[PDB]
Amino acid sequence: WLSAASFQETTRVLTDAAINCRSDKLNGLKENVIIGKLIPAGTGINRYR
Amino acid sequence: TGGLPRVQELFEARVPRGKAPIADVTGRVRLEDGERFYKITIVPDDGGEEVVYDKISKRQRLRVFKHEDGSERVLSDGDHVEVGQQLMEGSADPHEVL
Amino acid sequence: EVIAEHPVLLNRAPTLHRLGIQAFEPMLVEGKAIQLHPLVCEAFNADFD
Amino acid sequence: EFIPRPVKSSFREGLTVLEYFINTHGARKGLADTALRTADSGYLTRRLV
Amino acid sequence: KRLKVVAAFQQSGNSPMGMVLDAVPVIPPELRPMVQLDGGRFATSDLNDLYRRVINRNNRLKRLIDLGAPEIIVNNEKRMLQESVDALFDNGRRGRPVTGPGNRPLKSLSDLLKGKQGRFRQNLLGKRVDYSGRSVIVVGPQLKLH
Amino acid sequence: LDVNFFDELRIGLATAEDIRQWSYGEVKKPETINYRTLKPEKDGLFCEKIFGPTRDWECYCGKYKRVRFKGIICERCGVEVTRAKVRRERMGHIELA
Amino acid sequence: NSVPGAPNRVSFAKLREPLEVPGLLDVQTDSFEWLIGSPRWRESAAERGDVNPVGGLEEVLYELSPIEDFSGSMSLSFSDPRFDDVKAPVDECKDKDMTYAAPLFVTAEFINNNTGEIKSQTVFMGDFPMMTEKGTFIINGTERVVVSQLVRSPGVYFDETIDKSTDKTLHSVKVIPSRGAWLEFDVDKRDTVGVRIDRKRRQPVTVLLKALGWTSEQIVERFGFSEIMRSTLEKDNTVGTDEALLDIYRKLRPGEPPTKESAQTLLENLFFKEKRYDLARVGRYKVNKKLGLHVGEPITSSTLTEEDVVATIEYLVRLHEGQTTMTVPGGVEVPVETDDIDHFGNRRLRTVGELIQNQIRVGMSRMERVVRERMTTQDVEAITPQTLINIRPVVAAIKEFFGTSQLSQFMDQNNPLSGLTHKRRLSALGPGGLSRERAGLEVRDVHPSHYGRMCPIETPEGPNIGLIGSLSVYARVNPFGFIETPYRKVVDGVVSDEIVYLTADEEDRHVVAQANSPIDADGRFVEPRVLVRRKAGEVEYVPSSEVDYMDVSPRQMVSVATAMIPFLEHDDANRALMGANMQRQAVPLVRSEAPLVGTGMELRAAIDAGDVVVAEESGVIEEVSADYITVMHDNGTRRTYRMRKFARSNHGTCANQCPIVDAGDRVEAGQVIADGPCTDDGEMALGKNLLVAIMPWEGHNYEDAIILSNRLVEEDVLTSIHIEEHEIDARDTKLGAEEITRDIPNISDEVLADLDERGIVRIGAEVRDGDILVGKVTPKGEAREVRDTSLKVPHGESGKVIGIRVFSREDEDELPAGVNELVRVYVAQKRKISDGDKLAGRHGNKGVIGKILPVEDMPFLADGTPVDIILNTHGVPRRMNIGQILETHLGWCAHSGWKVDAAKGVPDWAARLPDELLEAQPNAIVSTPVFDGAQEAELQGLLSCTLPNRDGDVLVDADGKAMLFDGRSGEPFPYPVTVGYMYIMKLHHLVDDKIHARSTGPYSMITQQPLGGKAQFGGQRFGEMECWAMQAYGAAYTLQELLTIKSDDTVGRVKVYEAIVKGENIPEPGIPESFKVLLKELQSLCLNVEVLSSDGAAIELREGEDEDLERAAANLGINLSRN
RNA sequence: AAGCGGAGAGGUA
DNA sequence: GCGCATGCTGCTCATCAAAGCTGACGGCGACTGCCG
DNA sequence: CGGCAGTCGCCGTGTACCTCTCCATGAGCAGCATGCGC
Ligand SMILES: Nc1ccn([C@@H]2O[C@H](COP(=O)(O)CP(=O)(O)OP(=O)(O)O)[C@@H](O)[C@H]2O)c(=O)n1
Ligand SMILES: [Mg+2]
Ligand SMILES: [Mg+2]
Ligand SMILES: [Zn+2]
Repeated sequence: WLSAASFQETTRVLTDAAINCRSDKLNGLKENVIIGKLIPAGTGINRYR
Repeated sequence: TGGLPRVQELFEARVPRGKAPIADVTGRVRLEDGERFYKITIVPDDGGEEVVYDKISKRQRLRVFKHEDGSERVLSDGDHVEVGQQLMEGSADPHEVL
Repeated sequence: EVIAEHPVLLNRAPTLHRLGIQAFEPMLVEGKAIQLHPLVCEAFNADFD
Repeated sequence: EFIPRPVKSSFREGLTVLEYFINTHGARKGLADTALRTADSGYLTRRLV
Repeated sequence: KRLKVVAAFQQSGNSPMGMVLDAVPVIPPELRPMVQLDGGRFATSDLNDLYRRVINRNNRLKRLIDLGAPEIIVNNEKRMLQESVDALFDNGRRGRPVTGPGNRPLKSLSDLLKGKQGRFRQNLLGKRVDYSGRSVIVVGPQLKLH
Repeated sequence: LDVNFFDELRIGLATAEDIRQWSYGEVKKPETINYRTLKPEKDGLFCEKIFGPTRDWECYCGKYKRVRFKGIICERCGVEVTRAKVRRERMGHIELA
Repeated sequence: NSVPGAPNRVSFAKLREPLEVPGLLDVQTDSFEWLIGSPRWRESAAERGDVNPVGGLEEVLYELSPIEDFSGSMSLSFSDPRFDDVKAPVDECKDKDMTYAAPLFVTAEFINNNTGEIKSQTVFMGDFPMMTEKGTFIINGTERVVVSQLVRSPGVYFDETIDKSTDKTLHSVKVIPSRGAWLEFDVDKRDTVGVRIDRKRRQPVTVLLKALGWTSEQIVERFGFSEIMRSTLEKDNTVGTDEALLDIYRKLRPGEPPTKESAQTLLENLFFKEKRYDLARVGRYKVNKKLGLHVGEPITSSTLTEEDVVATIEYLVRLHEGQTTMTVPGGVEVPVETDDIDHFGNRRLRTVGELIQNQIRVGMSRMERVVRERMTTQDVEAITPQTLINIRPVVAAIKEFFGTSQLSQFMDQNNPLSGLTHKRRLSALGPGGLSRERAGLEVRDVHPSHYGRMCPIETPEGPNIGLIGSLSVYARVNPFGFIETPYRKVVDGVVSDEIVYLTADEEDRHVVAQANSPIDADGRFVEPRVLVRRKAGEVEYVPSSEVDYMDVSPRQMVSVATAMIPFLEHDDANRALMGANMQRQAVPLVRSEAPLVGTGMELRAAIDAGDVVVAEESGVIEEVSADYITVMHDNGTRRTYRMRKFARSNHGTCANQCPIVDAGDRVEAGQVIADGPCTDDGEMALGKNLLVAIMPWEGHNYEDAIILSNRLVEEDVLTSIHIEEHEIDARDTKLGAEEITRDIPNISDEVLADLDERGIVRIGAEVRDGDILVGKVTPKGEAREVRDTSLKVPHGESGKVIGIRVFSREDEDELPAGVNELVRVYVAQKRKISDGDKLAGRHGNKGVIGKILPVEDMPFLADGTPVDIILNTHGVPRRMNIGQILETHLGWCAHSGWKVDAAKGVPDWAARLPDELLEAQPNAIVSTPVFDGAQEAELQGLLSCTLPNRDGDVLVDADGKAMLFDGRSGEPFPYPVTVGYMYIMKLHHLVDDKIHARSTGPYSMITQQPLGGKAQFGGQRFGEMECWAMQAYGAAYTLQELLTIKSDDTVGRVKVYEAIVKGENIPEPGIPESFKVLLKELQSLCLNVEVLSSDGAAIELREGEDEDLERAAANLGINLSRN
């Protein structure tokens, strides 16, 4: 829901997420950039760190 | 600038502006030209329900395709088509193609 | 001797593709304008006006 | 559309007054489209990304 | 269409009685500050006046209820209180947007998140940074490619 | 705090009990700031007893102005003696009629 | 010519001008003369009709009164506006930050009908701002300009549209008043004509026709020729006057008892009564001219009538049917056709007078309600005019217009041309106009009706392209607001000398020839076939037999800034537009010499701008100095002119004036006496003449860069003075009073040296970044508790101190409340040319200086003179601006001089050359008008007869090319190069105002990210697309470091700084503040957001008892560091 | 030991 | 000469205001009276 | 009942930088300051 909310139509996305009680696993590029940890691409994957 | 709208229409998967009907089955073409509306039935050679493509406004040409003779011909009466070939002129429909 | 072997990143907007940001080795010059190599003006799409 | 009357003189000889007037219709259109189609291009690029 | 929502409210452990409010949270003060003008008057903060209207209306309604006024007056007060809270949460959705000096609509809580100027697209995906500079560029035909 | 300990981020609806759990006090007056002493009003939208002290290790009246007296609460004003940044992390609530 | 002391600048022009250019600032002054009601306007208007010379304020006052109450026993009336003398001259107002205005009085009378007594007295109405002699206003010490607005005029507009499915024709009619409610008629999908009263729903027209008092048989008696009317009648089921009135009353007004009286009064008080509906003057004129109603009778009572509605219905029905001409009983014949909305016959202009008249109208309307209400609350026999009038609303409206508005704009004062062009500007935006984003593409285009009225070339190239324009040279403004142009009348094939001003409506009724036609010196065209402009703006080649008008001259379709470009018809439109825009950005230099080759427009564009001193009457100059000029008139009177020296401009440049007369010379009225910023002997001079070679050179002029010589720095060829102004205030506070003094807290006495005995710095002291200007000390707080808050010098600034201005409350000076002293310090500096500065030419050239070379390694001619500037040859051919090479050739010829050998006849190519143009002396000045100047045959002929240098040598051959040497190797170049002289100007984009760097400074408050901008130490934004680029590269640590410790991580910043200073390793980031603010906002919207761990147990994420040490001593950078 | 928000206008690539 | 009364003037506080305004346009879906 | 077609409302409409001006009122409610009368 974080990526979708930051793309477009924040109000509708947030209303649907609240009604459904969704949870976010935080395994993308946008979410990692937003919260402030390494993206899972390039020099940020486990085999390279 | 004139090309960008087409790309945006393709990527967004919308119904094309100048839609062109696509033949479903290979059959016997009968172009019953009307006053200002064309009509195609494509009688199924396999056997089934006649597919009546009607309400074709006189705004478009007919596809000059490689007919059974191996040369470029305009779709006329008594012609035989292939499964999934557009008849009129314009853009096809991605959903119908799928 | 404190700036030797320490690269810097140069950027010009809009950043339409990847090569809009690039890393160079700095050298001190007299004046107030940045000097740019002739061959990297097509990636940035920059001209001097 | 095309104006039936052509421009029969080059910029080396020099255009006349109304030849120079009817030639300004074509530059304004380019200058205005350049500033109005970039938004469409950028929006499409953001959606693609 | 109805099942899309009824199933969502059934499957999970949540209850539908969250659409009706009995208390209203207040954002911490550091996030809605007041700025002094040339050592003179203040500049207002939008968020500090919607809360003010809500609390004033609530106090008036409470005083009217405690006094035993006719039910019609208290109903009118309740209607106005609900409209005030609606204006606080999302302004302009229903009716005339609440305006201030110069008949300019005020900024509600929902406008801190939506749009090209909201927090999502203006403060989280891009930022301002230290150790940065800017200047005009000229040509040096003597540098190496690096 | 380290980002490596985050595993999920959940969202949902909030009931009245949650809202009263978050809050540190109820605001019951529209007043925000005083014009004479330039200090937050009592029980207003900027009250210090609810949201926190304005100045580090200071009370509201006169009592505590030193670090070594931290933790305890003034018996006259009730404002906690602590750092001034807590004013950007605390919430109150309004009790509708 | 026609100017008493103008220099001699011979011209290449072949034609003759029947008319001279008008005053270029009258568009601004005529409106204000009309509004005020001054005698000069009264006489001018009386000349062309003395029917009713109604002023601008008196018309508002007469349309306001009389004011009566419900009963009708009391009345109040205003009249006789009158202005007193101005409070103070303009210089004092600009010095003290006060508005320049005059008091305004009226006469108000109150009469009660019951008894009969009348009480009349004068009433004060506030201070009215007054316009100066240049057309600018001085509000709060700032110079401002009010710009004209292009609007759509009120009237009746017909429109046609094509159906999407049925492919039919749908017609519409729209009635647009000045103030009131709109009504629109239309034909819908089927044959049913509908009317949408005030844009709500759609009722058949028959309902309205019946409701206005028409029987069910009269419609057939009058509209009995169309079938759509029959269809509309058939499905009506209303057949009733009162029924229709009730239906309309219920449809318009929702939720009220539809009483018949109310129904029959609302309509009569919506489109017919002069209280809520107006078709001001112009609207009635256009309505009467469209439908062909009564014409000739003076217009009065401008309100919509029933005849207009019936005529509109008839017109719409005929247009839909397909007829071409219609006539209504009692009217003249008129054609039936849809009309265009961009035609300059439909768009009108609001000038300054009307713009301020509207605001005065609003203010008086607001005051009227208060005056009318005060009558029913107090007692009679004590009501006097001074007890019903409060002037607060009027002053509020005036002060809210002149300041804080989108049409009164901060003046542009780069140079005289920019200021002269800021006025003479037509703007489509504004309140009641268009929008900058949702504008379109058909309103931003050039229309064939702009010929002679609005320049097609000059316009912005940003998001305002096509929405802002400039008036043409000869155009003026109609009383209604329509632009006019002069034409010369031709009868029976002979071109007369009578000039008539026509507007687009009339210009579409005749055939107008071209300006440059072959007149046979006797009034007849050389060749019958001529290009003419027909009705619809099309140009056609027709025999010279039916023409009836001609253009007054070429250059009649261009503005004033576009008429200063020589060889304009050789450039493409884009580069010409760029050059016209860039001519208004040049900075004044210290010498300001005039162009060698130019047009004839410079002399008039400087006298009418207003930056020079011109003698008012003839006399003998008695004394001249650098401060004043004393002229002794011929009738024993004497007059002294003062001069402004080193005065700062709105944009930080320098404004100077210098006398150019001797101690015994005799002057004449209108002659120039002193120079100005960018003027040289009366002519506008924006640049300098430089010797140019065109060639690529070692790659230092690659991609529009420029190579410059070192003689332009040694000899101050391109140098300018820039001034800056600083301010500080000593205001009161609760703990005490702030005072500027010398006893600062503990700071070295080495820095208290320049400050004089009582604070402020000394005049003449040189200051650098970080120095103290005025020393102020403020009470700190629990005496001796004080803090240092003195005024410093910002980063990267320097220069001398020119003047100091100190105001005080002790000597009774006008200052705001709570401030005892105000000090302003002026700092000036000289500025030489350097790498990064921007140069340009008149033909769209533009570039930055890439290198500055020593004199001894530049290409030099045979006699040893180095060139001054080198321009690359790869930018000329593909941009289509070859006026610059023509200018180069002609400039070389003008510099060197020529002499045509005509001992045995005159050469065939020099037949058309005017005499006195067959010979020139070195350093001559010539003129090339915009659309008739030097031909290439004449230039090629002049290039072949040029005088030699001091030796018998000719440096440039018949092609305009020279042989150069190489300054570094000495070997001559292998081929000849093009050399000449060009006019170069210095733009106001200097690299000293553009360099910026930061490592640590102030931060924000809600989010802790760095501030933005140069004014405060600000960081550079790392946008979204740069994040995309970083993610595409694969750099996962650079991005994380950029987004956490360099922007938002409040605890990582100090640790990073300490690690860097102490040489250890950079630590790991944390959690930024922006995410926390986002979570707080989401919770505040009544959403339960939580951060969970690997096994539930949501993380606290609320700080804690962590290390709170402050090492490194020095503040991270938010502020500076004290000794 | 101490402040930095909104509205409008005009420009550069 | 002193007391009383009347008129400039500083300080202070409210949100329910509406007559003014009117030159954006394509895509997509709910929905609502309205005909049949 | 059954469709049905229009109509209305909400969503979106490129990036980075520089310079300038202005920011709620009216009316009420004391608080004196001056003139007049005994
Ligand atoms: N609104 C705008 C206007 C300009 N720009 C940027 O400035 C440049 C304009 O080039 P330009 O047209 O001035 C010359 P160029 O493009 O190099 O072609 P040429 O060499 O053949 O003459 C573009 O590259 C844009 O990236 C922008 O981002 N948004
Ligand atoms: Mg280029
Ligand atoms: Mg460029
Ligand atoms: Zn206390």
